[PDB]
Amino acid sequence: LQYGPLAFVLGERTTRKLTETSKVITVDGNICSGKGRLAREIAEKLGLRHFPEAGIHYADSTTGDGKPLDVQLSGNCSLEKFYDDPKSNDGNSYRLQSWLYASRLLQYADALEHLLSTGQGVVLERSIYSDFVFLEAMYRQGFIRKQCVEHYNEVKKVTACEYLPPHVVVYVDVPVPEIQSRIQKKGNPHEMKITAAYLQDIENAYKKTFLPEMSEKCEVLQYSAREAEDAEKVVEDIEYLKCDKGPWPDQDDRTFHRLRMLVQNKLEVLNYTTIPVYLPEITIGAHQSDRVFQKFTELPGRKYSPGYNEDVGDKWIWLK
Amino acid sequence: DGPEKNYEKTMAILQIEAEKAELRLKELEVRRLMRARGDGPWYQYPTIDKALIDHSPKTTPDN
Amino acid sequence: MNPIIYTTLIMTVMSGTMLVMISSHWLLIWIGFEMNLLAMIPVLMKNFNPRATEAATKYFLTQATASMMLMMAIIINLLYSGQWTITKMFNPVAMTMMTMALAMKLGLSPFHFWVPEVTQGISLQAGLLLLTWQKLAPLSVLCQISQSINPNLMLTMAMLSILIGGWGGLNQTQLRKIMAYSSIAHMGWMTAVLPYNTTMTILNLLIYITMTLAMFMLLIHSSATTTLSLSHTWNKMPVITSLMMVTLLSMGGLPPLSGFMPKWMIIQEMTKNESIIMPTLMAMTALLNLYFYMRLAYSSSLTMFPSTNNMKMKWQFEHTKQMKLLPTMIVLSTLVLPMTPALSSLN
Amino acid sequence: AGRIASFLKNAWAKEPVLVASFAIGGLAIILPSLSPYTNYAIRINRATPYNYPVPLRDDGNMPDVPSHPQDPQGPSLEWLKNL
Amino acid sequence: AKTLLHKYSDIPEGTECHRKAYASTSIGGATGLIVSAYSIALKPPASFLEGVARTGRYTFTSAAIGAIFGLTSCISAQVREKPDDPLNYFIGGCAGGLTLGARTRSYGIGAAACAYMGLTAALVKMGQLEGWQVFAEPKV
Amino acid sequence: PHGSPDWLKVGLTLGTSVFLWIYLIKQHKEDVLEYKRRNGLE
Amino acid sequence: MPLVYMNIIMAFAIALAGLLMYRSHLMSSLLCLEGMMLSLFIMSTLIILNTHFTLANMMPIILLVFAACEAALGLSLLVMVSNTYGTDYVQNLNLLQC
Amino acid sequence: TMMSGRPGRVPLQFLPNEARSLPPPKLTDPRLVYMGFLGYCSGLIDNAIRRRPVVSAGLHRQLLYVTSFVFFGYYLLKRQDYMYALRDHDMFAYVKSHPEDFPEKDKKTYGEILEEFHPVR
Ligand SMILES: CCCCCCCCCCCCCCCCC[C@@H](O)O[C@H](CO[C@H](O)CCCCCCCCCCCCCCC)COP(=O)(O)OCC[N+](C)(C)C
Ligand SMILES: CCCCCCCC/C=C\CCCCCCCC(=O)O[C@H](COC(=O)CCCCCCC/C=C/CCCCCCCC)COP(=O)(O)OCCN
Ligand SMILES: Nc1ncnc2c1ncn2[C@@H]1O[C@H](COP(=O)(O)OP(=O)(O)O)[C@@H](O)[C@H]1O
Repeated sequence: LQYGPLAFVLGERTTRKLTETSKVITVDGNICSGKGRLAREIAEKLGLRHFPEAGIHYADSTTGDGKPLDVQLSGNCSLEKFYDDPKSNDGNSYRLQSWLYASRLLQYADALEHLLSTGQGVVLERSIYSDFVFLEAMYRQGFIRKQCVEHYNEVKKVTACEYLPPHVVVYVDVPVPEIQSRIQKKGNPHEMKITAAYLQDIENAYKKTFLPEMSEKCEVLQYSAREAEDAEKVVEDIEYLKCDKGPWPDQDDRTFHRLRMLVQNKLEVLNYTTIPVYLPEITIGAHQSDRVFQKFTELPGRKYSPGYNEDVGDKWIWLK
Repeated sequence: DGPEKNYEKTMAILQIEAEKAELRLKELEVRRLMRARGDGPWYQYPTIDKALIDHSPKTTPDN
Repeated sequence: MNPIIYTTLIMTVMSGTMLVMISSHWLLIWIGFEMNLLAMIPVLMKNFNPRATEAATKYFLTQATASMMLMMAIIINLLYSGQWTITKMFNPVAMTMMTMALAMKLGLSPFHFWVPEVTQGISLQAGLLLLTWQKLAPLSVLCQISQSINPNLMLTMAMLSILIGGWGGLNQTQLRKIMAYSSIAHMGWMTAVLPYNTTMTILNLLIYITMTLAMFMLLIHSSATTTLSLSHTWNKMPVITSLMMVTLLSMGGLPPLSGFMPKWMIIQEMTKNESIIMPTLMAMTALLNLYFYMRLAYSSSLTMFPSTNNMKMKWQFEHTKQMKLLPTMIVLSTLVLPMTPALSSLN
Repeated sequence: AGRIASFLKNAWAKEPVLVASFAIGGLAIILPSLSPYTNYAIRINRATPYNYPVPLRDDGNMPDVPSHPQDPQGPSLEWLKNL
Repeated sequence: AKTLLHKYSDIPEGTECHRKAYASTSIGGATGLIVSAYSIALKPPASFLEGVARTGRYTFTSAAIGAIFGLTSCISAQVREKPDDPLNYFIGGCAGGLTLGARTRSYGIGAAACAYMGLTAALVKMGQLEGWQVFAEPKV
Repeated sequence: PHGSPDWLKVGLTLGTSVFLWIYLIKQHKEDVLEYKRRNGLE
Repeated sequence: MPLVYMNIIMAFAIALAGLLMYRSHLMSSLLCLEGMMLSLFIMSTLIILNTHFTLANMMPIILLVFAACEAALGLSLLVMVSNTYGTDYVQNLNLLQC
Repeated sequence: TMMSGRPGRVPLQFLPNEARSLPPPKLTDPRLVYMGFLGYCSGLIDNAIRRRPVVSAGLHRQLLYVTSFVFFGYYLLKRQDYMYALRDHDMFAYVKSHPEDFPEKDKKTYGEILEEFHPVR
């Protein structure tokens, strides 16, 4: 019995499962920061569930086998090519940005579904909120055009007007020279090509816009590089603050039921990520779409429904 | 087969179609007359049932 | 809203329609219309937004005016003959006013202006319910008094409705407005045969309801509202586009598909009453409906429009909710021509 | 049994008005079907003459219909007088 | 109502040209008034004066078309000495279309109106001769 | 998802189909017997 | 048909024309609807009382009840419109168009 | 035709008692086979929409579709045949009861009938 209006009618009330410990938390930081390490510690200490940052092949992990598919069949973009050629002629920058934003939207929907179904809270890296800072960095550096940010804004507003912002925002602050040194120490051959201006734009786009917007409606915990190492103080700060300004207290059983119906059925979640606006960076010709879709169908467990694949090994096909 | 098969099959088919045509004409005429007059089972629009009338003294002699 | 409240409101709408259909008193019929209107409004406003509110208020104003006109007609009929039973109207003015009231309720032209806007403002689910279920009470009332309706008024209103639907469907791009104009044209077709044979009216109503239910369920399945959103569908579920194109061809009156059964039959009936010019005019007018259906089919299935990159992610997820009776609706709206004589069941 | 009594005791505190209203409503719903006087009320309503009693035409086969109001035949209102 | 149609139909086709012209002018004026009222209701241009100008021009155009059609048809019927001939109605319809084009001042509308109005008038005359029914009564 | 053949639904569907077919056969037999009785054929 | 019935139907027609004129102020439209309803109530009451149709005396009351309910419904919608626009002018409802 | 007001009609009976006086349709009726075909088409379309192996996804579901369609088709055919029998019975009874309106045509032979001949040249 999957969740539905009937289950809500009989027994399924999601306001009972919330026990003041849910507290959906997003840990946001600058490129190559210690936030990932910090997020893991918070989830371990508070008993929540940690969601690793959504990448190019995040959606491939949740459908069928967790093994990622080919780059052509999932994303059609690469981060290394963006680092090597930020001003690539074939519009790789926007395609990467949109695929990452939609992956983050899917991850947020999955996290909300888990929270509402189980009651155990979640910890996230950069969410759909704060993802616009990378777009601003790309635009100011000149990587993408203005129509690009207009389309991104349209998609973002349409998709995000239906989700609850996170309870707590945790920000790790690292100065630009320090993270440049960290990048040099990292050793990834593509990452030292990141210009200092790009990181400065990311940081000041974080500080000037995202932080006040989260502050006016949520709780903000700005942490420096040193003081973020001690997770005990972070957890104590998380417990001490009380959430009374966001929409979460105003939600009831009916609104929670509507949100739980929305977060599952991922097609509606991703419905507006493919609005019919034809930018050259994201649009695909008919022949290319046909060929790629045909190649996708030939994958082992993708021709039919999940339970109706003979080659994978599903049996009793003629009676399901 | 022989020609008699087709001959008699055609004769039977012709009889069937001629009967059907005559029946269709008769049906059209019957429908027209029945709607014009209203004395047949078809086109009998409902009227007020007379079993609803109360036949009792009505506190006034002149009904 | 709460699922229990939504179910209760739907039951109340159906109960109002049933009360209209099963009652023999004018006052009870008016009560059924009022109950239907009262419970139908929140269904339009299930997804709260300014467009839904404006559509709901337009619908309320139109329905309230129609109900008041209907009550005035009932009052005049009672005045000139002390009868409450729904039968011969016994008065020309009362019949004319009741015909206008039922035209307002149905959406026949020139009272058709509210249908496209109400359909556009409200959601697909609300629109589907409004387009098919609402027609049952006014059509039943019109069938019950078909022996008194003036042929001139009904025939001219039906002709105007067909013309207006055909002309207005050409311009629209949003699918909901196309469906509204399609409904207007189909009702113009269906009410033209009321004075002659109500069985043809019921048969056309059933066929139209099946076709529009199938098309709305297909539109809900592939969540598309504008034409381009529908053009994007072929990249994910080509079967849906193919079935939608077949249903669109059926809805245009193309034989041997099911949508040809009503028109043909209707024409036959009007030929029995020596009415020749009008069926020809309505056929040449339905050619316009066929044209914009064909344009939609060209946009949707017969050609492959450019896609979008993010659509790749939609390839990995399946439709979680499946609506039952969609295959049955498609089959009934496409391949039931050979069983045409079953209309003798007085359906 | 114990839970119902505990709930009634809880409701009788901090909410007496609702308990009294529900008790009175339930009593008003239930009692008339048990009272033996309701048939008496129906009979009293039936016995009130609002319209003129139109006499029947005699045909010689009406022994139960009195020929005069004083005659013993016909319904009697002694039960009402005794009430 | 139907009184104007009765006035037009009572006159014999081959006589009383002026009365036929007056009846056709009345019918055209009524149609022009109706279409002007609909245009005013659906599209209020700017004010009262523009509205009265628009209704006046529409009514005058329709009345002129009707008067020309009636006059030309009756004159052709008398001159040809052959009544009940749809050719006279065709000439009347084309003349009415020609005046419509002159009023709109473009040759394309004039020619199209001549063709599609002569055809309609001829069809109306044929229906009147053969008793074609537009709104047929429910026989069966 | 990870779904086995739901034997309850399969059993219900088979039972419904078999019951409907048996009922149809019995109804047809009774109808033909009643028609032959009424028309006095057998 | 006496002059009282003629005057009542004239009042109903005048109220209908006022409803269909639509200058502004949707509240005026609701007022016109309820004037039409009041005319209906008066006419029905006169007709029913004149002919001594006793069992039909129920009809006006019932009518009134239902109509009043509709009025309430209408008012609710009006309120929402204002809450979206700040005022109840009719010309503000132009988002949806043919 | 408007047999709705036909006297002695039960308001909500699918099949009146007198309809038992007619031969029931054979189980191998072509129309019943067509209803079975419609059911099979519905089953195939249901398999196609759900993204399942179209021919052999659910055999029980396809069987149920076919059986339901055949059931409804059988009963619908019975009702249709009864209604047509009623129409013919009313037609014949009315034509018998009104001999004046349906006079016997004076039978004529082609020998004594003059039909105009239009040559084709
Ligand atoms: C696509 C075509 C439409 C299909 C519609 C859906 C099919 C499924 C419906 C399931 C059965 C319908 C009715 C259920 C049976 C019990 C109800 C029964 O008692 O009703 C009787 C009546 O039965 C129904 O009317 C017949 C229903 C059959 C509809 C199918 C006819 C479609 C003809 C063309 C398509 C051929 C069939 C295609 C496959 C279904 C009573 O008639 P009556 O109260 O005395 O007269 C009322 C009508 N009046 C007022 C006008 C006189
Ligand atoms: C079947 C009979 C029904 C008809 C009779 C009654 C008609 C009119 C009375 C009812 C009117 C409407 C009642 C609405 C009920 C709302 C319940 C509610 O939500 O109130 C709860 C509180 O109410 C409750 O506690 C639950 C119900 C209370 C008791 C209900 C009835 C208990 C049992 C009644 C029968 C008693 C046993 C019979 C004894 C017979 C004598 C020996 C919330 O309290 P608030 O006022 O909102 O908070 C303000 C303070 N911050
Ligand atoms: N919208 C985006 N555009 C470009 N790159 C992105 C985007 N989102 C995430 N990334 C990439 O994801 C990588 C991991 O982010 P980061 O947290 O800084 O490193 P780490 O996971 O080691 O802590 C980074 O190299 C970053 O560039």
